[PDB]
Amino acid sequence: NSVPGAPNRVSFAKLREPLEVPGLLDVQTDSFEWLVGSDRWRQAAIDRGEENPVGGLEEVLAELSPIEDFSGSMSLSFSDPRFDEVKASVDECKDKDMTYAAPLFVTAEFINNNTGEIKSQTVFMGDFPMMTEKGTFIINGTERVVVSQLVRSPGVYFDETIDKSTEKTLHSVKVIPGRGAWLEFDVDKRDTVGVRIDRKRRQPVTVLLKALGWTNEQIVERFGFSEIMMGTLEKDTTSGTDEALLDIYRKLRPGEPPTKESAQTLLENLFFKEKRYDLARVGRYKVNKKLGLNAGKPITSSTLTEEDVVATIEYLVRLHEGQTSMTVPGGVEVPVEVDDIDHFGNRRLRTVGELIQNQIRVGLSRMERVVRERMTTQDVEAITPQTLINIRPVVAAIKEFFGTSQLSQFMDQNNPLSGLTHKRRLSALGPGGLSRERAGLEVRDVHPSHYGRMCPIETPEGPNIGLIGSLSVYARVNPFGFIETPYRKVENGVVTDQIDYLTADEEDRHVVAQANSPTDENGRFTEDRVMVRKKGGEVEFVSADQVDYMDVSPRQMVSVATAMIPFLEHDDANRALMGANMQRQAVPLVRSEAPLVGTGMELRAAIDAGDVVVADKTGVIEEVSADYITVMADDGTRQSYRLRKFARSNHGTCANQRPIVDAGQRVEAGQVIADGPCTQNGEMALGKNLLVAIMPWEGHNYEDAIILSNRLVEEDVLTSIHIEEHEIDARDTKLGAEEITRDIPNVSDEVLADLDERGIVRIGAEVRDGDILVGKVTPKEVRDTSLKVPHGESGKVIGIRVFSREDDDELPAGVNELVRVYVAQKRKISDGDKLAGRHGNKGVIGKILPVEDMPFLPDGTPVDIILNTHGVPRRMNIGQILETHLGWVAKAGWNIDVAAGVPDWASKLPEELYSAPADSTVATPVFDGAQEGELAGLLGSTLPNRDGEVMVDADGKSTLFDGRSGEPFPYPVTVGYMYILKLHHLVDDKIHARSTGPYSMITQQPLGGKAQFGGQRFGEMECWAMQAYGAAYTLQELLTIKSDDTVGRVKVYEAIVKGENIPEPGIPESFKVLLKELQSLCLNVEVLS
Amino acid sequence: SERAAADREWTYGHVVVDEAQELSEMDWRLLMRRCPRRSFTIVGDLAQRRSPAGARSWGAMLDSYVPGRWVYKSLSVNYRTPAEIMAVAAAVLAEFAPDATPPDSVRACGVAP
Repeated sequence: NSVPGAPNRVSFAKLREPLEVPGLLDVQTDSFEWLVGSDRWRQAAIDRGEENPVGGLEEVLAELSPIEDFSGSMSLSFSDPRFDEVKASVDECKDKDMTYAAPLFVTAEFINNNTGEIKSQTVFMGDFPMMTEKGTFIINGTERVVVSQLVRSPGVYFDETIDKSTEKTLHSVKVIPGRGAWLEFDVDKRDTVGVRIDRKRRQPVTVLLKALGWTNEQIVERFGFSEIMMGTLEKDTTSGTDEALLDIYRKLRPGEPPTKESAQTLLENLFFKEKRYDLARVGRYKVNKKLGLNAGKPITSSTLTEEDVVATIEYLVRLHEGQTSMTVPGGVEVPVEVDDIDHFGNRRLRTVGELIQNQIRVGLSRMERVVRERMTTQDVEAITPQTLINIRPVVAAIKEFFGTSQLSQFMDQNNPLSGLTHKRRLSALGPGGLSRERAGLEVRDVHPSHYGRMCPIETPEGPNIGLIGSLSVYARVNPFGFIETPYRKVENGVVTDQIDYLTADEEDRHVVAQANSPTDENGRFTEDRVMVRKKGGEVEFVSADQVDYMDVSPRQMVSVATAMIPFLEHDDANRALMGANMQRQAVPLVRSEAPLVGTGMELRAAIDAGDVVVADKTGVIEEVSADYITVMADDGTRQSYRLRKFARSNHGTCANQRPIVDAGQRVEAGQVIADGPCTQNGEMALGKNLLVAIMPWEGHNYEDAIILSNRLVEEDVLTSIHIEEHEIDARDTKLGAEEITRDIPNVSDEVLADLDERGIVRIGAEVRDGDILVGKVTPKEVRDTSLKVPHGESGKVIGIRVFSREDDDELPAGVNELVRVYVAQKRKISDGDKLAGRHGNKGVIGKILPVEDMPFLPDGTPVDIILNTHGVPRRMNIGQILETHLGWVAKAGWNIDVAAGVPDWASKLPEELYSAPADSTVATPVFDGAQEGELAGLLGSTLPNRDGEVMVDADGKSTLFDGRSGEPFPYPVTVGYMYILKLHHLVDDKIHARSTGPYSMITQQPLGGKAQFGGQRFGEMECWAMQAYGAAYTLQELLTIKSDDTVGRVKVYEAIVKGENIPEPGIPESFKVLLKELQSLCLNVEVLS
Repeated sequence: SERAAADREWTYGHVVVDEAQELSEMDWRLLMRRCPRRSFTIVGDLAQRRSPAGARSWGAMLDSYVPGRWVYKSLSVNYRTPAEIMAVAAAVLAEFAPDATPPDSVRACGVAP
């Protein structure tokens, strides 16, 4: 529990959690804090961090400042960023399509060395968007998420490989910075070492060495243990330092006039000058620990060097030659080995703050070029920063990261969990990582460095498998961006209560144990051969004295949407993937109901998401209405929480909050005061418990189809509200004004009855395809281009959102008015709608039956959903059988008869679990939960029904009656309660049909799509299949009269409407243009007959 | 083998050379053009040269490619061939710039030639 209003949910867990679940959007708020340099991050870092904690803005400016000019006379510098309060609030920003931003100011000092004068001012840098406490940004009204990025950390990476032709094992080296050019090295198929300075032509390697001022005596003292490197030396026609720099400036700047000083200033101002080449602290640290450099030193100097460009070659050469051990001349010993590329000690996380840092850097570089352009063209001592500085570029960068990027996404809100997994997401795509050239099959796989850092299961089903993932629940992010997960320190075999947040590099050095490993007396293990992992994920049994660390909990390597799947160790992996990715796309229901059998990770996933409302301060409740709630705290301060009522999510779902408190209620802090769209009493309730019978019926549940009662339609059980948004703009046309009025061109006044004075539709009315919503007249004199209901849509007009220019609030270029109309539709479960459970069990609804012909129990209870037997064992998802059993055990309580002791199947049960009433709620954590002994004998107890009759035996089975015949099915059937989820895949959204309509006028076929009102692709394979039948007229028909022939489809429409024989092309028609143009080429053609 | 023999720019990993005293300087040149890794297992004798080009000196053939790095070892004692035949062929060799370095043969317990 540990939460104030925590509804009790008993747990079968036999292990204790020495570490609570950390925050679940503390990976999107710590980074923004860092960026804006809030005081919270400042303290956190001063505790464990440097004594000069720099932020992300500070750092950018410090790298920018001081802006000196070629004459070193006048200098500009920035410092002290500072944010003033937000102009609006989240709700206001949404109501008005504004943006959630705070003004940013900066102190600019302007020094002149000539006169020693200063012109400091507090200049304005524009409005900066802000990260909402829910881990979001608000942009022109929409909630948006800046998803993290997985990218190759800066540093040196050596990769062996095989030559496509020679099939020869060769080697290589690649040096990649955070900013600047790359530097590669190779050992060729002919044993000649070489370099690829800025990915140009492969010239030799000693060329470089000389360009840095090395004499063959040095090249032969450092090297000389090798004989391919000497042989490379020997074949350098370009002997001579300056000849080498000429070679390089040539390969880089070919032909154009050279110079020696230019040569040194290029070889220097490309790698060694920390403005055109930078290894951020992470690249510097990687290089140092890799090559054996600068052990225990002040990393301050974050740029390349000349000693590392040599130790790199040396490493490479001792690699090609099979040497495992290296020692730089003055460094420390080191292992010689290849560097994996999917490993996460090499992959790193660009969080939102880093992305925005980089785009601000871009904007500032442009503002700096402008500063210079404008600094040496204006009288000195009369130029002030406010004259030198034009902020217009910077904002663009910002306005170009959110408005239009790939890592800034419309928020994925079908439900709280859909948005909470859109924030703990790890995307391997976007500018900076692999975009299209490396979407292969070895990066999309699982790697033993994923344990505790990235979920092996939760990854979408579409094209981004293995690219996009979700962060685990016990994982955080180093300041260097590498992901960390905690472990427990073993000292002699006795598990200490001390925590250590390790990363993959560190983890690979020890033996990490398992959470279920036993303990007897304050930690010591019971066994002798305990099971552990190792460097390469090499699971092994080992003596418990070899152990050095241990996992705090199971469910460490799983995500939120995957720690909410009970009995996961009983379900294979592809169907668990299905279960997660279907638990994301679950539509909220009118009245929500939380699972009887669930997991402990459903309270937090709702608190740590933000659709619930929690108390900021302890106190009592002063007023409770549907919309507002008013609290009087102990300090006397009065709080007021406004609730979202029937608001439209970005996916059509509803976003209605509702209170769960009574006036005069002494709430605590963090206590839930309102429930959201898919929560009940503060825990995720995405579906409903239904009475299920595992059995085949009269063919209507064939091949994963499934059956329903009409109860789920009478009582509005699986009903859901869906809202739609339609907008229309009254923008300029140069022929007058696009006017919104009611005096529409001549039409039935009966259409103009549900329209208010201004020609807009009246709230509360109901609509239907074609029905007018807002009458807009664009001038001609006047035409009719109004907003009418689309095809396959209807509903009640909830409300309206109008935006005029007579207020000058804001509207884009050339607009005078915008009207947004919202329409709502209550959608009931129906034949075709998709339905699922948390275990990958999914299907469509083939039959909806009256309750009088549903298999019922001896007590008269008709089951609510029938699922077939044949899909369970070949799909390997029996977790649903266990769920069914436990659902019964929980809807019907239990009392273990302990009169004669506790049965042997209960010797591991936590007391307080020896009894429970009806409609109870339990918890089976994914890898520490209900077993089969604890669940076999726990099915016998099963408190009787209101009549003393036990309707389910100790095997999980009842005796049903055919509601049609009347006789009992001759064998007992498996009955229970299952948690079932309704999904966004609905049939009112999929049924598409077409006879006629608009075409593409480019290819001159119908359009492709459903909103476009298009047709269906008849492809090549289909033409093959249509030929193998020997059907020629259908093919002709399809390829001429339907898509391309524009003079035939008309003849056809007319023929049909008139009822005459559908004609036939007397002579093929695609032939005539080609006939002309081959005749035009003086090639006689004669259509014969 | 078939990939290599069908190619001339092929860098091998090791090169064994038996009766090495019969290769012209250009032969060694081509070889070292084959093996840059300079891993060689040269075997030979200088007093038993047939070709006139030959080497007459390892330093003449190697110091151009491996100067001061090339190791050299010479077996000293003779056991396989009697010392009678050895004196016969040692006083045969005692002509045409002999500078005779006869390895000392031992264990000759049979009929003289």
